[PDB]
Amino acid sequence: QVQLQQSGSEMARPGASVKLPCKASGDTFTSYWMHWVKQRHGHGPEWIGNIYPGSGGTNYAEKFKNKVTLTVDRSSRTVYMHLSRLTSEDSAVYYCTRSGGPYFFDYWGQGTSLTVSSAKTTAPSVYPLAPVCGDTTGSSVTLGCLVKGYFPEPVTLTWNSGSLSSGVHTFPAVLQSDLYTLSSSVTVTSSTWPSQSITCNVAHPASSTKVDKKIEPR
Amino acid sequence: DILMTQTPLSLPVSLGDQASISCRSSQNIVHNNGITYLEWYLQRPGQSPKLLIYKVSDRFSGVPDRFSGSGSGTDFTLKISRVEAEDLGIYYCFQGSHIPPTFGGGTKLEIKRADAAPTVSIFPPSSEQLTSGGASVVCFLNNFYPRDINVKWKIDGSERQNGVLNSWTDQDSKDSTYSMSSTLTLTKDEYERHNSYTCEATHKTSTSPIVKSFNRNEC
Ligand SMILES: [Cl-]
Repeated sequence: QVQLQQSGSEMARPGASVKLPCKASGDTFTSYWMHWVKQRHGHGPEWIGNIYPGSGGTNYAEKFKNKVTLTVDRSSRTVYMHLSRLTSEDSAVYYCTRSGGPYFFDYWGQGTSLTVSSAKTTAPSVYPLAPVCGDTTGSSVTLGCLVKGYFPEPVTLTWNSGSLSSGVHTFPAVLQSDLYTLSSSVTVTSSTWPSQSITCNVAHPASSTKVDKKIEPR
Repeated sequence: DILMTQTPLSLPVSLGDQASISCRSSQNIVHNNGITYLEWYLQRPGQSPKLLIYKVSDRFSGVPDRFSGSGSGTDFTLKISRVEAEDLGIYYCFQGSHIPPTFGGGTKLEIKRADAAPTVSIFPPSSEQLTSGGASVVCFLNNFYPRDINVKWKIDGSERQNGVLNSWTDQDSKDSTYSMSSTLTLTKDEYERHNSYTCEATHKTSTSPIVKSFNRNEC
């Protein structure tokens, strides 16, 4: 039951550099190769290189030979990937995974979403979406949450702090006019709302903002 | 570098039917130790890839036996018998016999299910956004199939095409449906200059669109 711990996301400026961590707990970490893989959207992932924590040693794909450096901290069981001279083409998700035995990559970190941009960070506006005022009650009711005008991605939206997860649809953010906008809908029986509380929680790490919006009848 | 060519790009398959995904390597991928490190991964949007098949035909722990890998030389095949709802996502072949290890371009498996009409809900601007000076009208078209769907916005009976932002969710892993969110953004003044707002969903499940509307000054 090994677990690779990676930071969810990160933003960096062009020309700058970043150092992404991956903590290999559970055990070993010494007798297993650790790999870093890149993935843009849903394209086939791309191997960056690997490092053997046990006796040190690294291998890099030619493409990332001059741009990446892998290091390790044995005392914290953590591997790092240093990416330099960052450009918009480095914007993607970076996974750490391990190889060893008859198969490669049996365990993966959640992946770190990196955004390389010079644009400024903008916290989002979060608007509660209650049904049309006075609409006829049905056996079920659909509520919404609109998160508008933020940068960069991502935001983490939950309902009732994660407690309400079924009947939920959180739509992929869309970029328009340099700012992102996303929405989420949650459907519950009309005996659940407005009788019980339903709140939209939006976290935006880039700006360290955490906003909650209760949904009540108009 | 070994080029892994995977086909098809998209694979629509009926629940219960068999899915067949192909992958060809640009060269021999048998490691010197005699082992062919050809693997198949399955990734759901927003999640890390999961290993399904390794060493060409070995099933990783916990993988249903309806998943089967085969092949040799430069041609490999992943077959999924009796496709189930939870099999959705993008499949990638992978070779780890030669450095650098390389992945195929991926095959997105779409689950075919019975037609389902969307459940449409329209939402007027929240009072908080109005205070801000803007006005977004939201329309949710939930749990429908197939994915092809159209939304048209109308203001006082007249079509409005500018200021619209559409976003589709990824196919549902449980009921195999899709959902779509459409948002019409206006200025508060523009919003207050009209009263009737409408989103009409046109989907193959019906000759006529599903219409949802409201009057701004009504409750
Ligand atoms: Cl105006």
